[PDB]
Amino acid sequence: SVPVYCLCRLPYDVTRFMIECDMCQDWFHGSCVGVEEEKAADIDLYHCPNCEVLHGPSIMKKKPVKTGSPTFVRELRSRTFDSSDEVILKPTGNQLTVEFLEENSFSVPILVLKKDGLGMTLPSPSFTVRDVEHYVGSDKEIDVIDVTRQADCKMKLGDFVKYYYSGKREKVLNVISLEFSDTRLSNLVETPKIVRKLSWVENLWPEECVFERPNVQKYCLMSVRDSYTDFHIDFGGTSVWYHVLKGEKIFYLIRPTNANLTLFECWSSSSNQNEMFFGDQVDKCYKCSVKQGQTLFIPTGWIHAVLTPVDCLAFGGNFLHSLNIEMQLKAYEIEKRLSTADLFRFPNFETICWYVGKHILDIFRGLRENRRHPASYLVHGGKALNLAFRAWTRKEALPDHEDEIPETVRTVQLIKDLAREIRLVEDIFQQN
Amino acid sequence: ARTKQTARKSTGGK
Ligand SMILES: O=C(O)CNC(=O)C(=O)O
Ligand SMILES: [Fe+2]
Ligand code: NI
Ligand SMILES: [Zn+2]
Ligand SMILES: [Zn+2]
Repeated sequence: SVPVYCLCRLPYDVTRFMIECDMCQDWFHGSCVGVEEEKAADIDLYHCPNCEVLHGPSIMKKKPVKTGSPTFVRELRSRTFDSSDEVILKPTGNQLTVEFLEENSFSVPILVLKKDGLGMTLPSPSFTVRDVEHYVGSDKEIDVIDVTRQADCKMKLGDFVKYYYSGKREKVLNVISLEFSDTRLSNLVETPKIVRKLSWVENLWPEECVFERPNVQKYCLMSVRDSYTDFHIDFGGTSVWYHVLKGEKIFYLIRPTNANLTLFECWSSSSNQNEMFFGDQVDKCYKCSVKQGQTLFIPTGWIHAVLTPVDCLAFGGNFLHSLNIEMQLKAYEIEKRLSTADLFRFPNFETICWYVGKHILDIFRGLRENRRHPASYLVHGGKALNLAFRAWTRKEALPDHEDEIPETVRTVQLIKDLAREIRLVEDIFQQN
Repeated sequence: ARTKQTARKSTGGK
């Protein structure tokens, strides 16, 4: 059951520019309806050829800088931001423990200056993109971002490498989607210990289970000078570990307050999106520099953009965890409302949530049996998760969700037992 | 105009 769009009735293709018709609510390829990317901006409310004859032409708007343009990057480099030093935590590798994260529910970015203590396995700083080719494969196809166009393209890793070491770059290309978990490069990399300890998939995804294991923990980032990735929330509301092996990366971090999340969603569905810097709309946009050998950890829901000031090679990944389950679910709902294609969503997000629910149940019961109670964040998360469980299993909604429910899970019993456990803890928390 | 953003980190999805 694959959805199709446009006049051509084809399944989604992330390499082609698409716009939505307000009347239809269907999406159309720019080339299929004669709308070039450069002129799309002038359109506020687009009317497709059909809707046009039946309900009038498109609504036009009304110089503006285009996000990702060389002019945009220069202006960004000169913008004044808030100092991330006033909010980001700087534990040492050995101080970054689960207990440390629990103190504040891993609610703010964390920057670790030296890998020592991070339990991270990586090749030496002398590793080159050319070495990535040798380990990944010259003929492998990868998603590459044409920064000037803020569009995704597909090419052979080998082709990208040629462009990289090329004595000329007429285009600003950036590779940020190369997940190498199933290549030999995977043998030379181990994600930070803290990531593997918190990761839902790492700890709760069973062997086989009829669903393919989500692999989003090992990505290789190869970005040329001036590459720019616009503001976003990583898929599934995952947290991010980011290690700069060579070069430097600049992050623009915005806290996921209810106001900023609303502002973000409005911005993500605007007709102006590519003509406005989202950073100008929030009260605080923190600029964080991550240099060679340093590792940045981005919390759940944090909105961020990324500038590459110099050629850079980096490793990073995404992971879901239990410190802010409600925020992960919020990110998930935002993706749905924005009609996000699956390749930009956490794979089998709901399935892993069910396994987590079962696990959280055992923890609650386990803690109660050992005369102990769970941390408050777990209760809040367990509750928001149980609410989602109920929403996904309601008579009228079940058809769109049953498919992701593991066979080894009794939804009714899980939901009831979790509600019981949570409620108990809430009573005890009320004593004090 | 309302356009789908593609300059993001992909997961392969489906
Ligand atoms: O490296 C880039 O240009 C963008 N990267 C990210 O947003 C990330 O890893 O979460
Ligand atoms: Fe990101
Ligand atoms: Ni995970
Ligand atoms: Zn088409
Ligand atoms: Zn239409």
